[PDB]
Amino acid sequence: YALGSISVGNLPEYLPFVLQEITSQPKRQYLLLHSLKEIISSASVVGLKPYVENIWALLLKHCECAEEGTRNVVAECLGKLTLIDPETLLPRLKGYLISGSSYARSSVVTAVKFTISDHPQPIDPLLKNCIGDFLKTLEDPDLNVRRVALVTFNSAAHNKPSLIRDLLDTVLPHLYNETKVRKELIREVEMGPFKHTVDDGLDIRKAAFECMYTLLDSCLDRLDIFEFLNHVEDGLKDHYDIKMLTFLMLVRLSTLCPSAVLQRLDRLVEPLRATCTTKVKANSVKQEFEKQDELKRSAMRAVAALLTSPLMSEFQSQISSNPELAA
Amino acid sequence: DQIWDDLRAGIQQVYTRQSMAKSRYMELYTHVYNYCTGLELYKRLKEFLKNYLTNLLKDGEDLMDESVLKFYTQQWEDY
Repeated sequence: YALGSISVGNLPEYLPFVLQEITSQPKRQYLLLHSLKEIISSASVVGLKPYVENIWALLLKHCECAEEGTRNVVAECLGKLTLIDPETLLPRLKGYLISGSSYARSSVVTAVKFTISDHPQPIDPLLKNCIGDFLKTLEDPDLNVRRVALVTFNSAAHNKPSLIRDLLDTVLPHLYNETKVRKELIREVEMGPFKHTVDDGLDIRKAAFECMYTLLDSCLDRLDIFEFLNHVEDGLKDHYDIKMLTFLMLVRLSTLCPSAVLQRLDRLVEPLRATCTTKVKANSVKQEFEKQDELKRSAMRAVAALLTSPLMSEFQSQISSNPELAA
Repeated sequence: DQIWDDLRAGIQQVYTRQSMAKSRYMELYTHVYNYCTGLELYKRLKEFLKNYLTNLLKDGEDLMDESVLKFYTQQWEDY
């Protein structure tokens, strides 16, 4: 931080030194890059005008790196630098999306993610016009590209939802498709009675669910309800984290459009009842017992919130002692 | 101690992410049953585990935040 702050003082004497030092040593650039992050956020733009092409070239050259942290650092640096002279950089960024590689596309989409800010900015119309093709025609080909696009969409919705206000319907089909589970991306290794399943696509599903939840702020008046709750109904039977997220979604939906929820309560709760009627696997560690216990408590809380008669009276000898712990 | 070499590499096989058939699991169980039917084995296993953790730490000492959380997560899951 001290080096980055000092570099602002005499840009002509400090900026080139760090620029060449970054390429000189490979085991230290990871720190030096961070210092550069301060310059663009601390140096005068008018004084920074001359030293832009060199920084852009260095960032593009270092964009494709094996280290993930270095990739993140260069992406953040590019995003911060994109703030200045947008009229000169935005067309170039648009061009890179026509023939760029997967890593380059991921880096460029991550760079523009940080450009969004809660307060008004002069890049409002420019970003609004540019984000169209970024969000629409960049979720088909790749998996990492899909994940980064979903993350950027969620970040935009959380901070500034006006940009995705006129194109929400244009992207709804892709978001809905991304929620479906794929059994080609689920690997399993078995070496005895125990079993463990590893999923390479669970990250995208979590991002899609988070985006759907955050979309409830000021967009329910536009998106339809019937086409929206079908995917949630399908996703009730999903991973534990997604299960809790969906339960919390249902709890929040109790006070919003209760008529739609009541019109399908039966099928909403049927998977929930099936899950609650589950039993812990015999000869299992206490971790699984606790995990299933929290899942059951969350399910009970969800049904209690929704209630505020499809065989709702199912209080057996043991379960009867659970509700007093929830309320 | 006589068959200390036997099953030795096996201790690593569970740690390495490689598919192993149930026949090998049965064979290892049979060897363990035969050996059991002797506290030095416990100490040897503890020392081997400590050495493995030390070796893992040796590599996991040059990573900063936002780049070591995932590595720690996968290592904990594997362990």
